[PDB]
Amino acid sequence: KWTYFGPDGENSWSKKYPSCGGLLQSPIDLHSDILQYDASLTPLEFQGYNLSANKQFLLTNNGHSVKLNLPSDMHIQGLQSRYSATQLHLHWGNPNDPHGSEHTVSGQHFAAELHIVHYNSDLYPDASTASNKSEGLAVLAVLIEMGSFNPSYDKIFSHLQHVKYKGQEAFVPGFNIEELLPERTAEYYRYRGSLTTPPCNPTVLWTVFRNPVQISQEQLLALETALYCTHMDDPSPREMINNFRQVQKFDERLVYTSFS
Amino acid sequence: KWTYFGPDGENSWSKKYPSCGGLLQSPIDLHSDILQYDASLTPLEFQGYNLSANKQFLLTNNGHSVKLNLPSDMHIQGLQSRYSATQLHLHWGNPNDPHGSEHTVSGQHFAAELHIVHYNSDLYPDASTASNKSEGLAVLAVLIEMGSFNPSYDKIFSHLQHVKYKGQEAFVPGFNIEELLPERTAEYYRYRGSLTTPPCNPTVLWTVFRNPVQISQEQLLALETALYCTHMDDPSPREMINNFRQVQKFDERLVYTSFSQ
Ligand SMILES: NS(=O)(=O)c1c(F)c(F)c(S(=O)(=O)CCO)c(N[C@H]2CCCc3ccccc32)c1F
Ligand SMILES: NS(=O)(=O)c1c(F)c(F)c(S(=O)(=O)CCO)c(N[C@H]2CCCc3ccccc32)c1F
Ligand SMILES: [Zn+2]
Ligand SMILES: [Zn+2]
Repeated sequence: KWTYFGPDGENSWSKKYPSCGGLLQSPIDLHSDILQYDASLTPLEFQGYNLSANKQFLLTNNGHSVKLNLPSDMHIQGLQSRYSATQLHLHWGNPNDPHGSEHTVSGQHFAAELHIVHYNSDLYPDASTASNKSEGLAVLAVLIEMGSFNPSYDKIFSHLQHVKYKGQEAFVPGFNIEELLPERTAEYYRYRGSLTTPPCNPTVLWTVFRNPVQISQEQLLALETALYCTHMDDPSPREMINNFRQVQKFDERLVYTSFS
Repeated sequence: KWTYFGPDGENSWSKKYPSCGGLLQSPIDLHSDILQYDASLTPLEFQGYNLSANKQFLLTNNGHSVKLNLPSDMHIQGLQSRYSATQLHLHWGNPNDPHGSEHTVSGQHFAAELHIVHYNSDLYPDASTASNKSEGLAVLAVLIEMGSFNPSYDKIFSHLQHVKYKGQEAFVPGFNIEELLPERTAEYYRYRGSLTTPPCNPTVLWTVFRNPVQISQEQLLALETALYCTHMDDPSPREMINNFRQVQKFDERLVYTSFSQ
């Protein structure tokens, strides 16, 4: 049903998914006037991120992004509850306007953005069940800019040709997912928000790292051009591009920062 | 009953107004990747903008906005038909966040925005009719930044405290509307877009001037605290603040500029 363009684009999500028109919607612009240092924001610890290279993890194209399934022994420690990983995926723009992060910083997009989705496994049995519940989800967001080639992101990007079309899947050998995180992960923005796709439930604790990672121009172009939303046999293919939500209003609220 | 905040705010407009989820939506972020210089975009001429000071024009709060009615003898020359003025209005933020323009430039909001709405009077007998026809409307947008006191904007703002509530009306003596436009009107952005409120019709030819005008902090504060969306007797009053739509996706679309650099 829902898409990022045309008649079924983000202004019409709230028909079928009423939370998309409710409170606490993400993503948002991160800008200095709404930032406030909170010394309670200590470093997260990423446990079980070094995935067994003797295990394979499913990469899918689901017609909205590309997702990598992650094992529930992978978790974040440092939040009030343990949050266990469920999947990671990316958002991007298109080669004519290669500025497709979801969050913006001082009004500026980054080229792309990686999200590592986790759910409160102390309170809930699985990610779906947690996804509409209080304290349900925690997402780590990495902002991505063009720069150097990044061998670690290429661990995912080398498999994109096998998940070109909707419904397709590939197996990815385990690698250390912490290699996808930026420098100085102690430095981050934190706020309470929502899923950025339907059903837009306002159940996400967001952690957006302050520092971006770099990928090369070729890796960015590959991510922007490799994938389609549509099934292989669809006579009207659509490229998977511009798969980010516009920023939401965020008034009389703060975004907490772990850095001054 | 649509609003800019809460359950009836902008992500819900398309439930009742389908064009709000349609094509060609405004406003947009004006940034380099989507600009293209077009030498055919020659200067507009503003005719009959100098409204007589002995005449008076109706200022009205309709609950979603405050508009000044303008006479159909006021025209823009330069488009592919004559477009005659119908009304102007503003968009703004709030006292704790004076960043309420609709268009943004390279990701930055301006303090407020003035829209002067025109309709194709060669083709249509009124703006209402024009409003659902392709390029039936042409809106001029002036980006407003916090700066010096502006006596020309004050000719409007000094009356707003007199139209505080929905349905209220006041008369504003004529003045030269061109005093609301910025320097170097020849430099503008041009694109096909939409109304930025419901019903979000995709029928507007937008001209956004490159250069902002300034109004003062005190003018912004008065603008941001003077008006209500509700009637004088409403037991649930709602301040008219933050009355701007977020910028829209704009892909496949280009914005044409009359300036190259
Ligand atoms: N930006 S975001 O908000 O992090 C974000 C996405 F962008 C996004 F596309 C998805 S997806 O399934 O629809 C495609 C895989 O990526 C998700 N998963 C959510 C929504 C569906 C229900 C559910 C159930 C359990 C865990 C997560 C989710 C998502 F969380
Ligand atoms: N930002 S914008 O897109 O320029 C813009 C507004 F912001 C704005 F609030 C209004 S409104 O106050 O009339 C309430 C809107 O339903 C308008 N007027 C349009 C829309 C309704 C039909 C009509 C008929 C004659 C003249 C103008 C208009 C508007 F054009
Ligand atoms: Zn995401
Ligand atoms: Zn307007």
